[PDB]
Amino acid sequence: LYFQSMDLALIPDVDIDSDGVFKYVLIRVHSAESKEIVRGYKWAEYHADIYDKVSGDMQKQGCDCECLGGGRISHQSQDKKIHVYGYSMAYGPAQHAISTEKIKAKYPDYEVTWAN
Repeated sequence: LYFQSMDLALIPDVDIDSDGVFKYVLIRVHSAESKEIVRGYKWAEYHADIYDKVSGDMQKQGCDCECLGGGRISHQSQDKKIHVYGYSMAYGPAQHAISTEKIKAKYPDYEVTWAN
């Protein structure tokens, strides 16, 4: 038979928390046909905690993941500013320019900035 792969269109490009500073990762999801997604959550003690949660979820849907890097996101809803910066020891620094491309697409009325 043939196996129907997850439509990546239905995987949110961005899922981040609000009003505060938190770890994030940039993940490549394979159908597996691939795209980069931003995931960042206040509950995560480590970047690896985010990647483990996300890649587990993806694996449930038959997708495979690669972590491309991480850092931090500062989300200020009051000021409609999102800043993406920093690094991950486990995964290296993400190319925050990619992350911000995603973020800006979802929060187009925000000032979306990066460093590096």
